[PDB]
Amino acid sequence: RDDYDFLMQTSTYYYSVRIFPGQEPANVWVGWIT
Amino acid sequence: ESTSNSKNVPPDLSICTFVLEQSLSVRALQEMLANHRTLLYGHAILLRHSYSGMYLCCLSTSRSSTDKLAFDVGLQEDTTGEACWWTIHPASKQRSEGEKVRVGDDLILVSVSSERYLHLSYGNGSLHVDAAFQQTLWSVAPISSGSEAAQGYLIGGDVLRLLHGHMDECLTVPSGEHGEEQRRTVHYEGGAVSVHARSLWRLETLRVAWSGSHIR
Amino acid sequence: PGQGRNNNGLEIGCVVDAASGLLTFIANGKELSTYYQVEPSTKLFPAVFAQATSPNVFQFELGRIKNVMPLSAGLFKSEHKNPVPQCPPRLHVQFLS
Amino acid sequence: CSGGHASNKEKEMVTSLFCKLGVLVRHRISLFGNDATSIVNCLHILGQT
Amino acid sequence: NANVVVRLLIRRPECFGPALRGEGGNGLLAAMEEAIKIAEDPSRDGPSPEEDDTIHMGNAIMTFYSALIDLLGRCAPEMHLIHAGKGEAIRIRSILRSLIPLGDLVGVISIAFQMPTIAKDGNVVEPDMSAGFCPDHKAAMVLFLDRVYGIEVQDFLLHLLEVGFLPDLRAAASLDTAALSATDMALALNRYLCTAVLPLLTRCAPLFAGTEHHASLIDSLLHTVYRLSKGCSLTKAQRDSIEVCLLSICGQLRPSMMQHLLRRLVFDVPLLNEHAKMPLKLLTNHYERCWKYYCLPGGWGNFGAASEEELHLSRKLFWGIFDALSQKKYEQELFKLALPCLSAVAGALPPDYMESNYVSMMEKQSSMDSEGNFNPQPVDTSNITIPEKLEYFINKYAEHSHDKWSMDKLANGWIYGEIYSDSSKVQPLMKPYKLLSEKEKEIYRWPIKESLKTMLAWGWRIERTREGDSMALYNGYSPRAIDMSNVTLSRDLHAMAEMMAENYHNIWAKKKKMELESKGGGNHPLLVPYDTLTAKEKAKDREKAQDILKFLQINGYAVSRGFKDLELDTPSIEKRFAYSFLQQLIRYVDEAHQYILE
Repeated sequence: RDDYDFLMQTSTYYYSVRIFPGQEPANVWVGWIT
Repeated sequence: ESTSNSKNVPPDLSICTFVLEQSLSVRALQEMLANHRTLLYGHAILLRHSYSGMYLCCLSTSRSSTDKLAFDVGLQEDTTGEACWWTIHPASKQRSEGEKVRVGDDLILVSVSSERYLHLSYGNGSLHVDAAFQQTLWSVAPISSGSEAAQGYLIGGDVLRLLHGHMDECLTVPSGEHGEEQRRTVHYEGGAVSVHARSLWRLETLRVAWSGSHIR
Repeated sequence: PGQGRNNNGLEIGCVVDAASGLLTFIANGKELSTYYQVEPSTKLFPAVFAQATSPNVFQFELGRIKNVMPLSAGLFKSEHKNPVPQCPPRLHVQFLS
Repeated sequence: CSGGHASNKEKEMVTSLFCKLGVLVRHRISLFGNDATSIVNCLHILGQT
Repeated sequence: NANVVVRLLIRRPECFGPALRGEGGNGLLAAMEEAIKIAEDPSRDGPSPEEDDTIHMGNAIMTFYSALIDLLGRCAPEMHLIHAGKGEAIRIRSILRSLIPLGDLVGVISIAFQMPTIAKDGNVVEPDMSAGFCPDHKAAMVLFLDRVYGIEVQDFLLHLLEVGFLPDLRAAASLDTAALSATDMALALNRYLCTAVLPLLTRCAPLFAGTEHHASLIDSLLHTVYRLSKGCSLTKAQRDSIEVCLLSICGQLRPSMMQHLLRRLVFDVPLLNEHAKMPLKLLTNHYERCWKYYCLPGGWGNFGAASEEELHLSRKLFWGIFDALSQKKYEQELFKLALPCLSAVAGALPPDYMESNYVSMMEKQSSMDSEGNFNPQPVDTSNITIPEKLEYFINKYAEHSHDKWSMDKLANGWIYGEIYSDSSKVQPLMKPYKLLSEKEKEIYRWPIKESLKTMLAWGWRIERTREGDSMALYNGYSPRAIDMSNVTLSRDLHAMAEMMAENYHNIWAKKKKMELESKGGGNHPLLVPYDTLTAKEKAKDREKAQDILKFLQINGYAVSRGFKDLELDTPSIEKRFAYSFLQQLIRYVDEAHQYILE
């Protein structure tokens, strides 16, 4: 279980991308842009 | 609505009443679709529901009460089209087309739109009503006539208030305490209750026919 | 792992540290070597680029992992301290046109 | 301008066919029964090409 | 006289029979169901100890409901009055439309017939039609559908087609043999499908415009009309009617779907027999209706342009037909037809069409034969052996088959046990494919090996991509099932998959023709060629092609075509259609000049 102090004090965020089975991963780019 | 056990269960004759609004000939109905009268057999009648203001019509829809050929009978807002129009026909030989209908006659009604009889269906355990190809004898019973009514006098089936004390009091049941057992009591009250809906009473006579008559 | 992904489609987690600027990536539960160090006050938009060779292309699962704060908590100030992932109607997918 | 370049050799065969059809029609109107109209129309339309 | 008959027939609902009376009746589709069982029950169809002494009550109930509805469809108002807005006509049609449900009409059209059977003796065992379901019993259905309900929308049209007509238009294809050409089944079904069905499709011809996305049934109705149109017992009026229906249908569709029909035509038309006249009109009118498609490089704005395969087919068709007429014999009507045909094919073909050196290899000679009309020749596969480097893929698709297998038993409910009892539904095999024995591996190995030798027969260059080499290098139960929810194949590769699935259908047809030899004959309704089947019946070819060639790429092997192009002389200005046409014309006129000089 995540510590409810580290979770309350952290500034680290998350998202996940599921490339669908059958879609070519060689044609998919994931990350951040400005 | 059952009206045979009135001695034990009063009938709700406020939603059972209809007004004979129009009585046109078949041809006249045809032209007026294309573009105080005494009823005669063979005419087309328009029936308006007194409570709702709507018109009896063939719904062009079936409840599937074991009959694939029948249509449901209901009420419709508009008067346009041939769905709201019914034709009255003689039931026995003593009457004939063109002859004026009597107050004590049995009638068969055929919808103009569907050419189906107004049918009493014994199909299910409950008794249904629909537009089918089997005829049912309907007896038109007079309730009231607007022309013969007098303004300011009590007639049958009137919603009224019982002003008891000094035009101030109203015979009223308690308010909405959310308990019907506590609302099932009767008292006198005044003030703003005279414009509320819990001080309103319906006077229903012990008759089925001529139940909208002058109270004596 | 190579070739066979039909176990489950590739899960590429994107982890951002809004206090140090370190941009890490985790693919199928393993951290990748590539990382970025953005400048202070940089506004980063979660983005995915894809050429569609499938009826369904990809997805934007907005969940969480161990010891990491969900995306809605950084996107929305009201939900800053909510550890429960959310997708409020204001967050919608855009495309370059 | 959409295309359709007939080669110089293709035009060579077109001209040769025109000349040779003329040689065919030379003084054989009766032998070609009532179709000499067809030959002269062919010579008209291909001479125009 | 109809507005009186309908009004009199509804007041007494006892005239509609015990099933359409209204109360307790099962309807009309369900009345077409007890009668088609009485015709087989001898205790309820006879006097219980031909029609004169033995009245068939299976043939007597469904002939009653085929005349009641034929009257109820003939009492329908003519539709110009409905167009003008006649109130009584609309009311009568609405009463007639409410009496008989549309689904109770579509099902009866969809009821299958009983076909004659050929025996070991060689005689046709034809069931009695004075006792069983008649083709004229389905003809009143088509009249009611046209006069009362009407066919006014494309989706209901091809729905009714797919569910009721194709199953009936493919039952006359098996009757197109020599012995079955003169059966009363033939004489009645040809009458029905040429007087009710095809004329209805002629009237509903304009509703065939926007149906590109349905391609498998409009490329099958064309075949089930064209190849049946070669029948011998077909009458003059019936042949004229089917000709009219065929060009009416082909006059609406987009040029792309008329590809299988053109492939069928380009081998039968060059024979220039008596039958070839109506294919000649078909091809002509097609090439005038859609000529920019083949001539103009861009073609029609919405329809597009050719795919160079129709373009090469048109060239070979034009040249074969021209040579054939060059070697034919004089006949006025034959040339009066064929001259516009050639003048249209040449005018629709690009005058500079580049004759590709890659002439189509392995051009089919299998199914387009005349006698027997089915000659399956899949290319020899035993002559080529699967390499042992592909044995790893054989094993991988063996586990893949075992996993489809396993998901099926997790669906079914097979329970752990030590014995294989089909009655108790117990089978020891929930073990993984590793624990399977080689022979029960071979119920997977034989299909895989045959499938691979099928593609190897043509020389398909199967090449392992380096990702598969990586797979070789990567080298109380938690199952897992492969999830192919997004895999998609390309366009040319899908076209190649089409023809390899056509080969797997050719093998299927070959096996069922050997077992048809054991049956002693009798063409199965689904034994017609791959181009004649419809989408739903084209299901096993699709599933096999798709899973094998979508699993091949997900395992790494890259498959190519049989071989690579020999040569392409694109700079050659001597290879366009103009070059061949002009030298052929010049040679013929050089001859004609020689003759005229003599």
